Amino acid sequence: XVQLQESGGGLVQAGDSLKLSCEASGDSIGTYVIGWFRQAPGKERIYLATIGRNLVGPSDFYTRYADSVKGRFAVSRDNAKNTVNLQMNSLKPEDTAVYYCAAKTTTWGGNDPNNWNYWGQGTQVTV
Ligand SMILES: Nc1nc(N)nc(Nc2cc(S(=O)(=O)O)cc3cc(S(=O)(=O)O)c(/N=N/c4ccccc4S(=O)(=O)O)c(O)c23)n1
Repeated sequence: XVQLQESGGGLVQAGDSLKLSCEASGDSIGTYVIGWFRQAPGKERIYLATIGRNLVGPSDFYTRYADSVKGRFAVSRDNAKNTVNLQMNSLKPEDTAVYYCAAKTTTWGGNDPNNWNYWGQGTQVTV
């Protein structure tokens, strides 16, 4: 079990970038696959990206992005600081929503929010 907390959100100007952070407590974030989601008022949480626990090469961790943000958002992992980040670029009014980070240990089902075990409270992002 791990507790997650997002930070770095808030009012942002369209065209600019924003770096969101997800900090873990109670356990090592390195033991969990971390995912990012976003939710518009009244809608469901939609999958954004995944960063795996392990590598796919000498330096890179496994990563995956929804087509909606592939190439525009970048997920990264900093286990030493028990944190995982999400660099969001060229933000626009369409990106306004509460962003969440979640965790699980499985290697499948990232798209469905119901497959994730723990969630942060979320951070509002307004552009
Ligand atoms: N090293 C390695 N090599 C290959 N081929 N694949 C992996 N996959 C993976 C390794 C690890 S890890 O812990 O070692 O880092 C985590 C993973 C987490 C998820 S997710 O469901 O949470 O998004 C995942 N989903 N994929 C998909 C989900 C939906 C559609 C397509 C994929 S795909 O397999 O990438 O193509 C993985 O495959 C993972 N890892």
